[PDB]
Amino acid sequence: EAIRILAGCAYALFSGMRHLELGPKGLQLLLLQDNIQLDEPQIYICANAWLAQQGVPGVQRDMAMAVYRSIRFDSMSPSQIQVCRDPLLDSLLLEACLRKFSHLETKPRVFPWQGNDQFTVERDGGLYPVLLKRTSRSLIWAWTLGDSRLINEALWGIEVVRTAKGRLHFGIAVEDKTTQSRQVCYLDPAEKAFVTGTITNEPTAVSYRTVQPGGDVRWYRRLCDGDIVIVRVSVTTSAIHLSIQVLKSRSMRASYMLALRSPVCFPGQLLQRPFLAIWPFIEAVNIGDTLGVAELQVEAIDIP
Amino acid sequence: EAIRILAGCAYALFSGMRHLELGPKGLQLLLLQDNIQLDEPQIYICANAWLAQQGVPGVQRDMAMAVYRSIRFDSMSPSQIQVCRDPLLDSLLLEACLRKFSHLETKPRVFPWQGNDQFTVERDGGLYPVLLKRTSRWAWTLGDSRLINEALWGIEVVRTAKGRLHFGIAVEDKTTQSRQVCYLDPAEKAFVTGTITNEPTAVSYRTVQPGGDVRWYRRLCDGDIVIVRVSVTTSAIHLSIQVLKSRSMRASYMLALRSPVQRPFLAIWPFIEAVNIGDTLGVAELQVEAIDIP
Amino acid sequence: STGSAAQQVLQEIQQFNSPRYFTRASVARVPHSSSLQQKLHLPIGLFIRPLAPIRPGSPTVPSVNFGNCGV
Repeated sequence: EAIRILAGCAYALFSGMRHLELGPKGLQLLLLQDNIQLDEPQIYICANAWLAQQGVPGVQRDMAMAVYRSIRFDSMSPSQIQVCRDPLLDSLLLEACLRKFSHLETKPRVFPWQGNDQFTVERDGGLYPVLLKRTSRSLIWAWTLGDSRLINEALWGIEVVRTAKGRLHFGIAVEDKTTQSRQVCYLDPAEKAFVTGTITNEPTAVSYRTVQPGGDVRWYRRLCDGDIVIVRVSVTTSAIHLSIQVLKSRSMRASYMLALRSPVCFPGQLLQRPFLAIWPFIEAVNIGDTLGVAELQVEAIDIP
Repeated sequence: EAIRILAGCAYALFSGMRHLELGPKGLQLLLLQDNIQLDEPQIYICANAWLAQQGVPGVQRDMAMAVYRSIRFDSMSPSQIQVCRDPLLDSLLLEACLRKFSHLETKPRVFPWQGNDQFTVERDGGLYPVLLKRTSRWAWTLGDSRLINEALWGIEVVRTAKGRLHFGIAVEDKTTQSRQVCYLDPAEKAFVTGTITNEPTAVSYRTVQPGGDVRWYRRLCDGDIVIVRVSVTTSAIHLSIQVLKSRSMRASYMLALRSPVQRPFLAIWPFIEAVNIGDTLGVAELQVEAIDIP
Repeated sequence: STGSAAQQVLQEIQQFNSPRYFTRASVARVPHSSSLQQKLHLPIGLFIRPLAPIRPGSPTVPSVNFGNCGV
């Protein structure tokens, strides 16, 4: 139960070198989860330093074998496996191949910034999304989407490469009522509040915007070049919280909790923390923001 | 000088396990040659069969290490990677599959049958031509040239319906500055010389060349392996075309060197010709006629 | 670079050209600039044998006729 609730926040367990805060017999399941937001190189430098800071026979050999096996690195972009190519092991480095050529492979267990319609995923080469560029295959309002994962607490992050001073949106996506509205959440820097709407497939247009009371979304800055936006989601039995903080601004803590939820999910077995399996609601609207996986900072986030 | 010859005639050297008789220093510099007549799966199989009877402990592992490192592993299908990935040399399998991903594979120093609008060529993962099929987008195609003195090469007829296949070699004439070509016609029961151009559906100046004995009786069919022998001397070249396990299909002809020839070293493009649409000609470098070891 | 510009002219000029025994050129290529030719100091020229006797092993001249049109 510790690990699945931890798995929504990748962005925390590693952060500013806090994988070494954890202990043995627990970290191997953390790399075995399917909820981690990160592209692999930020994970693997933390797995290398986890096998550091003890001095790393007996248990230590297959401990390193089990950590790296649980590291998903044989689906990497292959240009980045020449980086940190070590002469220690290739029985579990195994392919870095094969599954790549003939396209049957393990689950990615990563996902975000998916691109469809007027959006494409710019891979680093193997499988992984690290960018979504606003493409023009053919400046109109639209949206995009992610996938499902049973979350209690998530801390998935954003980075900005170039923005033209704002003009972007955030939020989540939930399927909680009888016949499939797919209520979403639509934070803007323009209409001073939360203007949550609804989804009926059809990604090129959004429908049924609704201004919402209950935000603290004040507006010191204009979302300059190179910002990191932390999206925090807390799942309770009656509401879903979100947080859109900005990380080295001593400000900009936008917060809300959404409406009532009809279903609930309980894995149970001595905790009743609810799951909902939300989708993300990343959004880009201008030729501009390419977004994607942020870098994993230098010092700390809320772990001390 | 011995392994300059043996690299060119590696078609039959690696067919009847004749490389087994070669010594440790011998096959190391023979494998380092740029003129080997095989694909690297059969190179690896012949090398491992060689290591079985002499070698395969630290020195022995290093001797094996030198044998594998001269073999390029970057021209495989992924299926041939995953059937013989022995867990002792797999560091080589990574350095060669990464240059597969980055498309900077080393020069295969083999002959790929060049793709053109009438002879498609399809590969299995690597740079080696697996099969050569006649399509439409007499017609001929050249494989890449080698500087040779005694070379051997051949292909197996996977499928044919009218059996009109011409086998021969291409020689670059330098005395008259032409590209006249020589092959064999089973229909005329004699060797034929002409010339070739840049568009590969033309062979001009049809001319009979007598003086060679031809013994053929039936058309080429499925499952027939053909072996071509070239042997350049100071004034003429031996040209033999035969069919394996068939005494009734053999021919040889003495063509005079238009440019008489280092010890008779000359650049020769392998030659093939066909008409039938759908004829598949598998490029098989004589998969081993095994010496049954008692 | 250098051999690339060379191969893109040699592979199309000589193959469609009248053969070696029929015609003989001094230089295979031709200058453009006036001040360039003045500095080169070599004679650019050609020698034409129309009825050069054909040697064996060489392409015979065609005898193409237009036929009924005469054009």
